[PDB]
Amino acid sequence: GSSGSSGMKHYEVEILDAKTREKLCFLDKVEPHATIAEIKNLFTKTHPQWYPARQSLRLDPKGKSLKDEDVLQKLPVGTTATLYFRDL
Repeated sequence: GSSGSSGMKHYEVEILDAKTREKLCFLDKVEPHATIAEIKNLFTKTHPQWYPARQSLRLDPKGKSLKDEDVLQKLPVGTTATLYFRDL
């Protein structure tokens, strides 16, 4: 049933691969004002061994590398943002 439930209006960011486009990490608790830079930090939480200096995010698999400047609210995306990872 329902028996009461807490609703979170957080952002949904599914970090997929730029090759196999396979779900690597799902952050449904990201802030809108959070800058790309912060995004990286998160992914690190779970996997500390993986540093940001590597994790390469890109709005598209055939575009360019994203920059902190960009924001989950400034980007040409909505509540559900999609980022592509690229092995360095």
